[PDB]
Amino acid sequence: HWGYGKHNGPEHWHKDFPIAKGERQSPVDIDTHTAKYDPSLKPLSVSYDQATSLRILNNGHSFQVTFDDSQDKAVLKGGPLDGTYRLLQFHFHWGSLDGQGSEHTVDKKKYAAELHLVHWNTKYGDVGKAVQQPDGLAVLGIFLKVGSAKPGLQKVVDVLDSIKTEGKSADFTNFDPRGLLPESLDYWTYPGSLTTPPLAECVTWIVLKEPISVSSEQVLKFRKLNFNGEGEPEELMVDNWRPAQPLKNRQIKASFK
Ligand SMILES: NS(=O)(=O)c1ccc(O)c(NC(=O)NCCCCO)c1
Ligand SMILES: [Zn+2]
Repeated sequence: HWGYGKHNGPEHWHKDFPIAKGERQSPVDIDTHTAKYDPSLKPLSVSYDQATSLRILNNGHSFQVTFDDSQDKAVLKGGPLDGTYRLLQFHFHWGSLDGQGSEHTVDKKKYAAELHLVHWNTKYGDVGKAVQQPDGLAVLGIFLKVGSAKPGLQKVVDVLDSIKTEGKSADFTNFDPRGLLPESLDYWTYPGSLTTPPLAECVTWIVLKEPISVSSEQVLKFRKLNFNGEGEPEELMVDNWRPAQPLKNRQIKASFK
């Protein structure tokens, strides 16, 4: 099974998923001086007021919060996107130490963690069909730095002890994802891929310029999760990030000067 260890980690994934060496893989390093301001880019429209969270789950590579995506309840529109994208889930990637953990980098700088809010294009009817299309998904990526606590994250942090090991899930209703967003919605955007297998090249990436701050106690609770299932030798869930991939024939655009 793929993972993040020495023998099954990102350098091995191409053997089962040859698209890993493809033309639009993610994440990438965002060279801020080389990104081009695009004045035709529209502001992002984040409409999360009716979001309905369902469950929180340890899937063996991250933890995720899942939402009801059977109606237009929490949607992303505007920005570089055509049409309406429904929120399906969010999850995080993080490090063993505060100087690594993000997937995207900014001028080679790594953040302590990265939040991915995953949305799919409603014209394709379901996420399984959307992943087969070059414009099927939109992932909003948000960097986390360590400093002051993020109050909107605490409800997530406090339930992690109930999903310590792979396969465990818990009810997680009435969570408001608006509490995870920074003040500014300025962003970079480029066409890319899922950052975990199957590495499908279906994602419009929207990476926010402004990080959110979380406390050392909050990130320490992420690092207490386990990759392994219950009853197996304990391997802490840390460093579940893919390194930056070649930009190849792509340009990163900025919404801001
Ligand atoms: N990190 S990401 O680019 O935001 C991302 C967003 C949505 C996804 O569905 C995946 N990939 C995934 O969940 N794979 C699960 C194992 C099944 C493979 O057989 C990654
Ligand atoms: Zn992710």
